[PDB]
Amino acid sequence: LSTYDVHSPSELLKLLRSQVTFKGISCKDLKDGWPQCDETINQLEEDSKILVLRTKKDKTPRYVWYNSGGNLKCIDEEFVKMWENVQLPQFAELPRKLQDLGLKPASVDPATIKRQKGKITNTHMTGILKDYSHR
Amino acid sequence: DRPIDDIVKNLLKFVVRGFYGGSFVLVLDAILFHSVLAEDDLKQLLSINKTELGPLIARLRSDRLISIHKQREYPPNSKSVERVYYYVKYPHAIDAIKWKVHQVVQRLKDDLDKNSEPNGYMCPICLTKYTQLEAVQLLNFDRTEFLCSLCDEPLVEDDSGKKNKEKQDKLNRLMDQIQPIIDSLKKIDDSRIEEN
Amino acid sequence: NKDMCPICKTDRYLSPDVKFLVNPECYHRICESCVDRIFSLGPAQCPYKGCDKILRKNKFKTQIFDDVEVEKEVDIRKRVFNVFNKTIDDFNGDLVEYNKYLEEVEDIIYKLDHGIDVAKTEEKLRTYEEL
Amino acid sequence: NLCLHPEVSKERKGTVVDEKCRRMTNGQAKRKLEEDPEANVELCEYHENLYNIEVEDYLPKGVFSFEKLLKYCEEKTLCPYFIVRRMISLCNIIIYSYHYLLDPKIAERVSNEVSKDSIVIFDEAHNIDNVCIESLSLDLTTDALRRATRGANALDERISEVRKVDSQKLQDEYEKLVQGLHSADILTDQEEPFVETPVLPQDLLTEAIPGNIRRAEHFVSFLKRLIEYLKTRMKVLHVISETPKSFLQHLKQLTFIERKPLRFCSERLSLLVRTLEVTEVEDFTALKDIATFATLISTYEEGFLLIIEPYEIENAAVPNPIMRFTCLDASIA
Amino acid sequence: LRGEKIMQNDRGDVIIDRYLTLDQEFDRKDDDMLLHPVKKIIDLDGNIQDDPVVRGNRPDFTMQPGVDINGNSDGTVDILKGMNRLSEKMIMALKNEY
Ligand code: SF4
Ligand SMILES: [Zn+2]
Ligand SMILES: [Zn+2]
Ligand SMILES: [Zn+2]
Repeated sequence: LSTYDVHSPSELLKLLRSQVTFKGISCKDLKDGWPQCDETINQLEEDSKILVLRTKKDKTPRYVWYNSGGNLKCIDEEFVKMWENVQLPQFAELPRKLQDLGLKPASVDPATIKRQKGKITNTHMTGILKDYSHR
Repeated sequence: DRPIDDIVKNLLKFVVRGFYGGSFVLVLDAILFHSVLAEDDLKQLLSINKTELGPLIARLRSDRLISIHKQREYPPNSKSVERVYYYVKYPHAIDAIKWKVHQVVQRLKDDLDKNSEPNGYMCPICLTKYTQLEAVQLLNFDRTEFLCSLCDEPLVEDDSGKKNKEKQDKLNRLMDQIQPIIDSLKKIDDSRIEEN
Repeated sequence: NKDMCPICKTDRYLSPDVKFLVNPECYHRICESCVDRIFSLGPAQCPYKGCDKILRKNKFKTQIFDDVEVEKEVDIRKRVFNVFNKTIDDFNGDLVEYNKYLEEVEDIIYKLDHGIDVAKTEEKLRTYEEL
Repeated sequence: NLCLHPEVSKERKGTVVDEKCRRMTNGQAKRKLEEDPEANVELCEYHENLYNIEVEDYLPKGVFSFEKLLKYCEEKTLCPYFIVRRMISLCNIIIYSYHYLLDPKIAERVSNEVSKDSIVIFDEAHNIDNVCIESLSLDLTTDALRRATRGANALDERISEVRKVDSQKLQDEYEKLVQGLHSADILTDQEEPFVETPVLPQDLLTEAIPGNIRRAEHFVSFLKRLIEYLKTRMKVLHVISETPKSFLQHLKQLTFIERKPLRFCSERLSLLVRTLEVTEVEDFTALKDIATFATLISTYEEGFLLIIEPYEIENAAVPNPIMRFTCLDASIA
Repeated sequence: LRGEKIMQNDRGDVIIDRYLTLDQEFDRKDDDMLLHPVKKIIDLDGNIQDDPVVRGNRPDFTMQPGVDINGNSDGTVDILKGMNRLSEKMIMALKNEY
């Protein structure tokens, strides 16, 4: 009477993909009724087919998610460090720098945005008639 | 529901996976699956406490891949509370990605260009770096060795002479591994995206 | 090799100002940024695998015809035509001699492009120029 | 309009009909079949039947309209096209469109059969000037030049293959070229030139081939760099109109090509194609347009203008440059 | 069906729109049936093909069907062909077996 009738990696992928929301499925609950699933989860993570959240005390599988993107790891650590090192320019000044560099900018500076009688003798019949000012 | 939205979504997913860790993918994917997510809802979805979500949200806000929106709420039977929502601003995310990619490529190109320049010199004791031009005015009266001004000790040649091929390989690897971003950016620039 | 430098892999999309030049020695495309980085200091080996010809910085020039092979033929023809300069009048109206002379020049250009008899062809070219 | 072959007649393009009809009647197929009956090359029964009967007895004496001519030919299993063309000399009155009298491509052959002293009548001639202007014109697009390079590359590959198996075929033609024989002498009556003479017959040079294009490979290189030069001129970002003389001068300065070799481009290409005996000319059709351009621009100098416009259709997102060799003088043709 | 130009995709109908492909297939079959040899006196295909080798200057855009910025057909020719098909259908239907 396992909560999720999952016993093979193919079945796990089908269940995760069918999820309507992004709420994860607890590996603690999934492991119940499955004699071994940590190896399967780790193998799938290596294949980059499922997203896995792991504990901090020791690497241990937890809530998993369907991977809708490409390879989880595709960039060398050196380039990741370089990406972190670069500091983004001023929010408003970024489009100007991109245009100067020769690249078409997809955004614009927010500062450029724009934010946007005499007595009436006809007495008894003053109200019944509507005002047809134009035609 | 134009394909342009899907292309931008693919660009964000690839960028996050390739240039950010694991929890970053979880946070940004949730706000990509759900257009707007409250701070409380995001925590429940990923089952991560406030402290863990702290660095993720802050880092993604710094690169402008995510945007914040604070508004006051008036629940029918509770005190007014200021809620926080996270959503993706595509024009800024694309612009931030484009500039950051250009900077990384330019930085590597500059490093490759600099390495081809003459090595230079540095003092072993005070660890002060002397350029080729600067050291040429420090050689002793005997024209034998360069003497440090502070230490009055012979200088030692600088390293990185043989790294010329290493930098070229690094540049080649980045461009090979960054091709999907360039292709996605080209497609995005071809079409037009409305501000979100 | 579509729109980027094979050496530094600099794409035109990221750096639209990038331009390329070719040295008549091996007709190898290379961006001006790499040319300044490498050949400015002095002559050096061409930075392609399997290519070792020494090429100077000044000899670099822009490419006119897109087809690389046609560029080689024109430049070789330019060199040959400088040495070989004759007109119909030079032969005193002998059309047959003029046609034969033109055919021989074309054969020389074809041999140089394919390098069938580069040693002999170059020697013959040198002799005529001196004479 | 006259083909009766079930396969060729079904073709939707007049030029495609000519290619198929010529293949079955060029005479190469018949000679090959005679040499080896096992050969699978087909023929045209309609054309073959004409050989048995004499020319003077192709049709009974009288007037034969297209409907009547087709009916008789179908009954007798004969080709109306060959009967009509071969009977030009015998006819007392010949009726044909202006394109058979002002367009040199399909007029030089016909004009030789009609008598000099014949009475010429132009009916509905209020638009004749358009025909004359449209006969010596030509338009080249980016696609045309792209296919020209493909055809030249294919031509070079075919020549190399022909050289490997047997080079005697090319040697015989080269000897004839040195002797001064042109296409008319080399080609037989049954065969037709691959590229029709685009310029008027009187403006064709009578001297021998220059020599730069005598060899099969030298002409290919001559054709190749000419195509590249045209591709270069397509990149102009603004309209440029110039006389043929200026175009030739700039051509010579960049890629060494003279006026005289260009004038023989159409003639030389036809000989090379015939020598190679290519069964299919689908790829080489592009080279035909380039050959026409070279002869037209290298023959006339007054009354013609070369206009290159980057935008053929102004309402286009991406420019599609087109270069037009337009004839301004309606009286030349 | 009535020849009105097909504007940008509107609400239309979910179910009936699915038959558009079938309707187009029927139109192609009808066009093939209508096509037949024409009397040589009024035939116009031969006139344009009377000189198969003519390669004069291409006519201006005023003598060609209108095209959009992307280069796709404007769509006016489609409705014009519908008028021809409708008239041909009416005239052919007159010559029935009865
Ligand atoms: S010979 Fe006449 S019938 Fe035969 S293919 Fe040619 S045009 Fe058609
Ligand atoms: Zn020191
Ligand atoms: Zn480079
Ligand atoms: Zn080289």
